[PDB]
Amino acid sequence: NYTFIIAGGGISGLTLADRLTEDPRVTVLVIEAGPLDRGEDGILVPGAFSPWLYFWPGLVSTPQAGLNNRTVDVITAQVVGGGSTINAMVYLRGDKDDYDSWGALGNPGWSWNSMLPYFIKSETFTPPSPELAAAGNITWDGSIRGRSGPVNYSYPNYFFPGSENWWNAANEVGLPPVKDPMAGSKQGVFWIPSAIDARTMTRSHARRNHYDRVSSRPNYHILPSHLVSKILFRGKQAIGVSYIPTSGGNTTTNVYASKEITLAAGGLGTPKILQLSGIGPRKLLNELGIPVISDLPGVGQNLQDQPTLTIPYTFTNNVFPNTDSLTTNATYNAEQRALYDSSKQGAYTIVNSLSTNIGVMSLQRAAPKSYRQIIAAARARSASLSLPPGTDPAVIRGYQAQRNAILKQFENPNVGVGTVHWGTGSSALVYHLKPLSRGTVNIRSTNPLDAPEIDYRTGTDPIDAQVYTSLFRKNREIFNAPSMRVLGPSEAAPFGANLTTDEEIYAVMRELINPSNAHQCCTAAMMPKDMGGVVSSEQKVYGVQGLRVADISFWPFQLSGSPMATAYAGAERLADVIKKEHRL
Ligand SMILES: Cc1cc2c(cc1C)N(C[C@H](O)[C@H](O)[C@H](O)COP(=O)(O)OP(=O)(O)OC[C@H]1O[C@@H](n3cnc4c(N)ncnc43)[C@H](O)[C@@H]1O)c1[nH]c(=O)[nH]c(=O)c1N2
Ligand SMILES: CCn1/c(=N/N=c2\sc3cc(S(=O)(=O)O)ccc3n2CC)sc2cc(S(=O)(=O)O)ccc21
Ligand SMILES: *[C@@H]1O[C@H](CO)[C@@H](O[C@@H]2O[C@H](CO)[C@@H](O)[C@H](O)[C@H]2NC(C)=O)[C@H](O)[C@H]1NC(C)=O
Ligand SMILES: *[C@@H]1O[C@H](CO)[C@@H](O)[C@H](O)[C@H]1NC(C)=O
Ligand SMILES: *[C@@H]1O[C@H](CO)[C@@H](O)[C@H](O)[C@H]1NC(C)=O
Ligand SMILES: *[C@@H]1O[C@H](CO)[C@@H](O)[C@H](O)[C@H]1NC(C)=O
Ligand SMILES: *[C@@H]1O[C@H](CO)[C@@H](O)[C@H](O)[C@H]1NC(C)=O
Ligand SMILES: *[C@@H]1O[C@H](CO)[C@@H](O)[C@H](O)[C@H]1NC(C)=O
Ligand SMILES: [Cl-]
Ligand SMILES: [Mg+2]
Ligand SMILES: [Mg+2]
Repeated sequence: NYTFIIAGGGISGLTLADRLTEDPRVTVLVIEAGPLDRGEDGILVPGAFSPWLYFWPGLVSTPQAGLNNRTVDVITAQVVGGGSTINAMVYLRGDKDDYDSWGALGNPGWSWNSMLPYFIKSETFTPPSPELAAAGNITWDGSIRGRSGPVNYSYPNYFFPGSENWWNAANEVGLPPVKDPMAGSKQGVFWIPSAIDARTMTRSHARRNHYDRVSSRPNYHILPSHLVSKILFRGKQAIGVSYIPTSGGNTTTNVYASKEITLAAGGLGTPKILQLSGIGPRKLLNELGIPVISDLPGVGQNLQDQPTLTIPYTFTNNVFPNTDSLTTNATYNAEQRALYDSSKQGAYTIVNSLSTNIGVMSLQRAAPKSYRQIIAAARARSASLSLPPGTDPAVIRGYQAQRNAILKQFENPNVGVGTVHWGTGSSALVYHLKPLSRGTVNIRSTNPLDAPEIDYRTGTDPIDAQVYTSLFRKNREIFNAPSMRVLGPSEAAPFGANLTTDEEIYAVMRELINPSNAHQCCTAAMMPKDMGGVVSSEQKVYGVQGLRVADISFWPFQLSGSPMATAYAGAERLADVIKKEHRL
């Protein structure tokens, strides 16, 4: 018997387990599908980045109707630490109105103001050296970055010279320097905060900062390489879980909690635990013979990610060195690795293929001459057209509320809808942060070893292509600006300066967009039950007691930014919520 059982030892689950076990009278068992990492260089060393070491095996999408019926491999972590163990270490908060919007969907206690203290509590910022801050244009607001919390973050101690050309080009096309992208707005260019521990220039993943740091505690239990296969109930009270070996041996074990079960199994894991447990849409559960404990049509609905596009380039005059020097110049690569091994300096402090700066933009910043035409098209179109006919009416109502919030964001000069990056080598990246499209993740069987059906539904809402085409065009402005023209860039096939119309551009984007950056969210959404929600503002699953969702399944919709910083802070927040109820 334990006080709490947590299903999934990723960012959210380890953060919560750490905080709960600060009380020696509280025992927690974290059951995690994947193993402990081995401190491999591909995990700890940014320049050695090997995220494939711990991908969840055997996940594939359905044919994507919005992307020429392409099927894609599905990327998500299977390891203690979850996504933090294998992600690109990009550490960014959302914008103020993300959290304010979640509140306004009917979630008391949710706002930028209520999240800020948890962002600060989550982390310790280590400032860069003064010379690098000056040379690099690295700025921050120390008043809103944490100084005492467990997640270490800082910056690489080096930048590739081409990053200077790109910064100045971005400024030339209306992306100015941002004082601090952690301050609730990020309109322009800034250094990428990185979840690195500057004492060793190694990854600060949740395994380290929310397990190893406190692993002397006897009340903090971990069971790697096991799957939570089912929640156990006494009436409507969640009292325990069943678990099985991840490797598929015909063993099943029950373990019980005295206070609560917490799901932390991620956007693609949490809904499957709920549905196998009889918490989910009665149509699906009836088809599979699963007895209904709580009829929640929102479970597995509302899937979101943040699509990506890689644009290939050739250069007549690129500057040396650059990220591609690591792969095409054995001498350079060896010298940089030796430099890192000796004094922890140089290119190996940057995640492999990343540069050091990035840019974020609102819809009006991307599309100053046409954003009102995009907003009009989106306003004109019934929210129901984005979902299959016969979608549960409560789920449609919640989608319409999300959509109305996002259209306000499209009007807001201080909320981002897209990200631009250049690694300094042969490609650029353009990310779509705020899709209106919604996907699904549903079990196909009662067998807990079976992958769910994963349908991103990328590009099914036609507004998304209008936003994404605008982001593409802004990226093209950067590469055509004076400070980048000196390097002699040109788009390579299948892009090219000869694609000038929205139709010509998007035809290629439809063939190249990746549905996912492994940012899967929002499949157990925090909205009122009558809006298709799965959890309350206190993250309690509707219709049962003693059961919460901690992982980013609970988010209503995607942020202006990537999820990691908010995955940590939301778990810090929930730990205090749980402590308040049980007087811990
Ligand atoms: C390769 C890659 C790259 C990036 C990113 C991810 C990935 C995989 N992300 C996304 C970010 O890392 C991600 O959104 C968060 O880790 C989500 O945290 P959660 O706690 O929701 O899930 P998370 O995925 O962290 O943890 C879920 C855990 O549950 C486990 N699990 C699932 N089913 C289970 C079951 N039935 N029983 C037990 N355990 C189960 C999984 O094994 C996993 O460890 C990212 N974000 C960002 O901000 N910056 C970035 O640079 C990147 N880059
Ligand atoms: C560094 C760039 N980058 C990513 N690369 N992903 C990579 S790199 C990579 C190389 C190999 S290889 O070595 O076999 O070729 C295989 C798979 C890889 N993957 C797939 C996971 S994921 C990401 C997210 C964010 S965000 O979260 O901030 O948006 C920002 C930047 C990101
Ligand atoms: C990562 O953050 C932690 C927490 O703020 C740092 O740990 C503190 O470090 C100081 C100086 O070494 C110690 O005196 C404190 O006792 C530590 N506190 C805790 C709670 O651990 C660590 O220093 C950080 N890494 C860097 C590079 O600053
Ligand atoms: C995708 O497949 C459907 C069949 O389900 C077909 O009707 C449609 O034409 C296909 N789309 C493309 C672009 O090939
Ligand atoms: C920093 O900003 C200044 C002023 O715009 C510019 O001259 C310089 O090239 C920039 N350097 C980098 C590395 O971004
Ligand atoms: C698992 O074990 C039980 C009890 O021995 C048995 O009834 C069942 O056939 C086994 N299943 C598999 C997949 O081997
Ligand atoms: C390879 O890198 C080395 C070490 O920095 C440098 O001296 C050399 O000029 C590079 N070679 C090419 C062809 O860029
Ligand atoms: C357009 O440019 C691309 C990119 O270099 C090239 O592949 C193609 O030859 C050009 N297209 C036509 C129709 O001439
Ligand atoms: Cl292990
Ligand atoms: Mg210093
Ligand atoms: Mg050494």
